[PDB]
Amino acid sequence: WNSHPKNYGPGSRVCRVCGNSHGLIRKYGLMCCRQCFRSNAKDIGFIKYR
Amino acid sequence: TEDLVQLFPARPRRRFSRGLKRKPMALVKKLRKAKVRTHLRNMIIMPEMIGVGIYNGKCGHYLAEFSLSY
Amino acid sequence: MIISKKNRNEICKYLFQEGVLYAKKDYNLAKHPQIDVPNLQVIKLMQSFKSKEYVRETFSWQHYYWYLTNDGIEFLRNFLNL
Amino acid sequence: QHRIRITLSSKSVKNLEKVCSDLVRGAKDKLLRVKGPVRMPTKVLNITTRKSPCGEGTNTWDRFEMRVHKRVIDLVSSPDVVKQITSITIEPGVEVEVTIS
Amino acid sequence: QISKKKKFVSDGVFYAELNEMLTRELAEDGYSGVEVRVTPMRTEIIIRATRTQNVLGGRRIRELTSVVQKRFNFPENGVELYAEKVVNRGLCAIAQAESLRYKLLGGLAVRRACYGVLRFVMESGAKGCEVIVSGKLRAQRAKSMKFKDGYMISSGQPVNEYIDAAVRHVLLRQGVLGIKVKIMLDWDPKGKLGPTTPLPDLVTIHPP
Amino acid sequence: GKQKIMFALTSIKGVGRRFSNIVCKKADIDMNKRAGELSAEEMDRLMAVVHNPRQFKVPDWFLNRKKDYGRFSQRLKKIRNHRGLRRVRGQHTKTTGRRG
RNA sequence: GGAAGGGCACCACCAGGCGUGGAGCCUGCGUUUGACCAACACGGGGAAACUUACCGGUCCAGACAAGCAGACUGAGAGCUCUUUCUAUGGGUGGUGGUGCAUGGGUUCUUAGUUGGUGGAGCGAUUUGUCUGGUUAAUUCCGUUAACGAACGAGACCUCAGCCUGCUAACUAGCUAUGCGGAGCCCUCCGCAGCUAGCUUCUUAGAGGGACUAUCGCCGUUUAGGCGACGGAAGUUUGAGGCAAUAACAGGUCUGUGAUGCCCUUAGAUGUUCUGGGCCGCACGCGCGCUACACUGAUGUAUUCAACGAGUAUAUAGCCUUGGCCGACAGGCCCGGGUAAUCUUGGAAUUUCAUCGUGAUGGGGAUAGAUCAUUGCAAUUGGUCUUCAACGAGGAAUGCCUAGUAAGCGCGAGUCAUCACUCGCGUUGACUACGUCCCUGCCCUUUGUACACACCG
Ligand SMILES: [K+]
Ligand SMILES: [K+]
Ligand SMILES: [K+]
Ligand SMILES: [K+]
Ligand SMILES: [K+]
Ligand SMILES: [K+]
Ligand SMILES: [K+]
Ligand SMILES: [K+]
Ligand SMILES: [K+]
Ligand SMILES: [K+]
Ligand SMILES: [Mg+2]
Ligand SMILES: [Mg+2]
Ligand SMILES: [Mg+2]
Ligand SMILES: [Mg+2]
Ligand SMILES: [Mg+2]
Ligand SMILES: [Mg+2]
Ligand SMILES: [Mg+2]
Ligand SMILES: [Mg+2]
Ligand SMILES: [Mg+2]
Ligand SMILES: [Mg+2]
Ligand SMILES: [Mg+2]
Ligand SMILES: [Mg+2]
Ligand SMILES: [Mg+2]
Ligand SMILES: [Mg+2]
Ligand SMILES: [Mg+2]
Ligand SMILES: [Mg+2]
Ligand SMILES: [Mg+2]
Ligand SMILES: [Mg+2]
Ligand SMILES: [Mg+2]
Ligand SMILES: [Mg+2]
Ligand SMILES: [Mg+2]
Ligand SMILES: [Mg+2]
Ligand SMILES: [Mg+2]
Ligand SMILES: [Mg+2]
Ligand SMILES: [Mg+2]
Ligand SMILES: [Mg+2]
Ligand SMILES: [Mg+2]
Ligand SMILES: [Mg+2]
Ligand SMILES: [Zn+2]
Repeated sequence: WNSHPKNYGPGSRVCRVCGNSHGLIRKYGLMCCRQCFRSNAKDIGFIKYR
Repeated sequence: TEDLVQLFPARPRRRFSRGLKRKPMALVKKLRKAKVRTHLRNMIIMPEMIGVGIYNGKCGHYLAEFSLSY
Repeated sequence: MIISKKNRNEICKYLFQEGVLYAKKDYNLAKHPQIDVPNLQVIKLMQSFKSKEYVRETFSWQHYYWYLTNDGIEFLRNFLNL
Repeated sequence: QHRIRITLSSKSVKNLEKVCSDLVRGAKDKLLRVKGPVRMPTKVLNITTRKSPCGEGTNTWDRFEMRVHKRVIDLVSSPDVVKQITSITIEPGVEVEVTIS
Repeated sequence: QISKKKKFVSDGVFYAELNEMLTRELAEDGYSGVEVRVTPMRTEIIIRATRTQNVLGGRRIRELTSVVQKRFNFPENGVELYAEKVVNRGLCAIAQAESLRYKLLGGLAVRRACYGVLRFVMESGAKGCEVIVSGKLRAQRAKSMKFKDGYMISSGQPVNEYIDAAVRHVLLRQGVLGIKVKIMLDWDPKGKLGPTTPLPDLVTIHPP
Repeated sequence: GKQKIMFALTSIKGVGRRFSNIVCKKADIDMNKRAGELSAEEMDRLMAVVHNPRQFKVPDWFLNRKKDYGRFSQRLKKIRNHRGLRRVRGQHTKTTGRRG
């Protein structure tokens, strides 16, 4: 059971909101996929300026 | 087993210096007791067993040479 | 799913004394975020009480949350025979 | 005695400016020398992401951008009067930190 | 210790998590946002609801106060959580969003439900309103149907503070219906109604 | 013939720019003259330097044929090796390989 | 519409700048799949393990609710051993199908769209929404069976461009002095002066500055346009964000504990691991990297940026300073920074020379030998040797008008290790400032046997 080392890689990190193993943004420790992160950009505080 | 890895190429030197897992000594014990059906191919060949068969995924070097799948 | 008596006792004590439940969907994490119980056991036990109307659920961002009712506390008293 | 440094961190310019002026004037009430206010260089967090959930369509990227504003105040006074001055109310979005300087 | 950037991101994602958790529990009461403040030794998190007499039930509020204390590893006796009443139910976009969701789920015709919501928002005093329902209403083919009136701006910076918008995905018997509600707010200089600033196209004149 | 000894010995196999440099300067040989000027009294010195690298203090890593399968110095098909049989480098050959 | 007029556009042309298609390279499409101007370095899709949806054993994650030390295998995984799970009723998971059941585009970057009352018509519908002159604009002036209004545009917001004005700076600087360094003074480098003084230089805030005002001409004496001085700026100054109605059976069910139906629901289409595969190659195409050299390679020696990012302290996971060792790749010690403090002291180009027009020192494809780093397990990086095609590229073809194109690097995303996309800066021009010839877009008139609307 889970014998393979999951110390890194997409097998250990999932989107905090949805849970995808792809499109994971990690800058500033966001830990979420691009779709979910773009959905809640206003909620986080990410607002367009230019 | 120090002189052999000393004149072995760089990759065997580093890999053997980096340590070994349990399945390696399980394999060598099985081989010496039997004196070949495992899928593992990441054992750098030492002169111990000079004297085959690996699952290809469909049916001074590693065993990752004869594991041809297609 | 098979559950030991002591583990179910510990889950019940946690549910009673601190009547708020949260969990993370990671059975590889062999310790529940507060109590040493593995996550799978408590999650499956709670899913067992789910159909029993004793607790109500809320799932947000891969996180289980469970909220208590009068039936839950009375079930805890009945099981513990307090 | 025992100079005290207060740091004011926020994302909104108006709240930080008004609270900084308020705190500096409150310090001036007690007849206290204040070196500042010092407007710390604003730090910008920039992120770019693809709008399309699936890569179909022409690639259009949105550019979220956040600003972090900061001010710093040094007051040559006992810490107790600094706590007394900062004990007054606050507005949302501004974080206050105090350190021995 | 933790750097400022990571902390700011953590509070942002934490507020988003709090919003998502609370919006999926107060469906029977109309969760309408949250205000979070950090006073010395206290972290206040006040929930908003159109119906507040049912949020209190006040033991359940204390359980939801312990929720953030123990789920997010917050310190005890440093976090407070209460409930509050909406200043204007109609003027709140999400309030009418889940109000329309409840109305259509109960058994009312969708058309009549949006006419009722549309009358209610003008009862509140909105400059203009717009309700868009997209999906399959009766037929297999999906359609988009709109009811709009009043002032309805569509572009520019004023779109993100002079309007209040809400979008919901109501799970119906035959599928999922997408609802959107947009409300224009007038200029209230005090700021209790909508924005505290006038529109660029709105200019007032003092008589000579 | 006419090329400078700096790169005149590039032509002979086993020697490139680096070994040519290592030999034209370890025998204390002039460098700003062409090979046509070079005569027999220094050709023997050049061949002595080239043929005896290790004895001439060549840095041990400089030798190209290093530690044969067992001496530092200047079959794959038969043993059934993936390197001898085969691209061995493991390349995305979906597009390339159009030379025949 | 291969009809007549008016207007606009480097995803159109004229006049050019670079290029692609020709060579090698790597990457996608035509051993999981989606996608056919608007697919083809796209799914942030640079897959060693998972990601994984393609191809051995394994648990039930079947909840709720009639009945009780031996051998094999990769793996004492499972089977011998231990021990007190069922027959349904049904639920969860499904990256399984359905994007034609649904919910949540570079049509159109153009200026367009629609009510209320009124007028005309039996009616579909029409006027308002326009002769004309302007504008980037349905922008405005006017004309007027229309009047008065809603969107879009404009207005708005962000950044840059100017301020010897203000606010104020020991986590930023400027100057003088004092001390020490060298050739009293003078040239000169470093260190203090808890105020030597200041914010001119950097930071960040409130503000100001430009509004076409003046000059001339043109136009109607409007709307406005052209050329002038001034000014930092006379293009709304530049560049962006937002951006109306109506649709596509455009894309996505493989992002979503968004979801309806069909299908699996236990020799499971999920789940856990092992291994492989997506990386195939005789072949066609698509986006970029490296060149064809002497305006250059190579070797010395001057040296000028911005953006951002950077720790759990476990000895120590991040940025790394410094010392030591090592040709290089790499290793040990002193440590700093949870940050304007520490990293951060931050290339083409430019004097000098060997080449010498030769597929040559341009080029380095491809190979072998070798060391070490990353990773649990081999990817990359060091040294030498090997030195392929390639001597400006047919039909076609794409981008661009000013600090722009073009050339050179830097940072971030990707990341246990490995760089295409998003920004940053450096050097820095030719032509054009016109047009609808082609490719389109918009409006008016007109013709129509089309209305799935000329691919009719
Ligand atoms: K994703
Ligand atoms: K081929
Ligand atoms: K070409
Ligand atoms: K592409
Ligand atoms: K759709
Ligand atoms: K009408
Ligand atoms: K001096
Ligand atoms: K979707
Ligand atoms: K589905
Ligand atoms: K070569
Ligand atoms: Mg407007
Ligand atoms: Mg606009
Ligand atoms: Mg050679
Ligand atoms: Mg073009
Ligand atoms: Mg253009
Ligand atoms: Mg041309
Ligand atoms: Mg070219
Ligand atoms: Mg090609
Ligand atoms: Mg070709
Ligand atoms: Mg592919
Ligand atoms: Mg790889
Ligand atoms: Mg696998
Ligand atoms: Mg994968
Ligand atoms: Mg288009
Ligand atoms: Mg449009
Ligand atoms: Mg009428
Ligand atoms: Mg200044
Ligand atoms: Mg101005
Ligand atoms: Mg379709
Ligand atoms: Mg899912
Ligand atoms: Mg599966
Ligand atoms: Mg390949
Ligand atoms: Mg591209
Ligand atoms: Mg040079
Ligand atoms: Mg510089
Ligand atoms: Mg060459
Ligand atoms: Mg070459
Ligand atoms: Mg990529
Ligand atoms: Zn997600």
